[PDB]
Amino acid sequence: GASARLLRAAIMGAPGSGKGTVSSRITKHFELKHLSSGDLLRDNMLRGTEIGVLAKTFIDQGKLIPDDVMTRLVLHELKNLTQYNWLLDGFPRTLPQAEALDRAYQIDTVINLNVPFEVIKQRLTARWIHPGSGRVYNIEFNPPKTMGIDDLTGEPLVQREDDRPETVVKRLKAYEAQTEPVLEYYRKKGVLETFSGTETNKIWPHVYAFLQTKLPQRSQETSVTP
Ligand SMILES: Nc1ncnc2c1ncn2[C@@H]1O[C@H](COP(=O)(O)O)[C@@H](O)[C@H]1O
Repeated sequence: GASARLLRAAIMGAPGSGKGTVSSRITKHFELKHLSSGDLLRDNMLRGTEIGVLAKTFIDQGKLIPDDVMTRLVLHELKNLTQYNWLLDGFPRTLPQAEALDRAYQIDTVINLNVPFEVIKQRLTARWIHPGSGRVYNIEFNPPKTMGIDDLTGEPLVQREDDRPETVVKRLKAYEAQTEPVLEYYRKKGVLETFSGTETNKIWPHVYAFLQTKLPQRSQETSVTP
C-alpha cells in the first residue's frame, strides 16, 4: 500500500507504564504488524521448542534471555514481515539487541512512554488476593472496604511476592538500568520520540496524533457508531 513508505517502529516503556494498552490501541487504529518478543517466547514455550525450554529457565529466574538468542529469534521473524509496517514491542531491550537490529534494518521511530516512578510503582503493587475464594482486589479499581481484609468473610488478603513493593522496586531499577543505554542510543540517532504522562488516556491522543502523520489508519471500523 504505502510502497517505499513502510514504518519500522519500536515501542518502549517500563512494566506498568501503559505500554500494553497503547500498543493495543495502535494496532486497533493503524494497519501494522505488532511483534512482541514476550509473545514469541510464550509461543515457543507453549510449543515446547528448545528455545522454549531455555527461555522458561530464565524467565522463571526473572532474567533476560541472552542477547544472541533473542536477536536470532526476532530477526528470523522480521524476515517474514518486510512487506508490512511493524511495531516491535519488548525488543530491543538491551544495547547489544539495539546495535544488532541496526545492522539488519533501519528503525525509523522509537516511541518511549515516560511515566513517573511512583505511578508505575502504585500500579504494580495494587493487587491483593483472598486465597480461599480467588477474589482479587486492586487498590486502584476495587479496593476492599477494610485494607488487607476480604469484604465478604473478614479474612486476610495476601499479595504475591512479585507484587510486593521491594520486589517491584527492584524490577524497575533493573529495567531502567537495562534500557537507559538503549534510549540514549536512539536519542543520538534522533529517532526517539518520548511521550510523558501519568495517565494512559492523556498520553494516547499524542501518540495517536504522532503516528497519524506516519501511517495508514486501518480502513474504517468505526465501532462506536456514536
Ligand atoms: N528483548 C528481550 N530480551 C531478553 N529477554 C526478553 C526480551 N523480551 C522479552 N524477554 C523476557 O521475557 C520476560 C517477559 O517479557 P515482557 O513481556 O516484555 O515482560 C522478560 O523478563 C525477559 O525474561
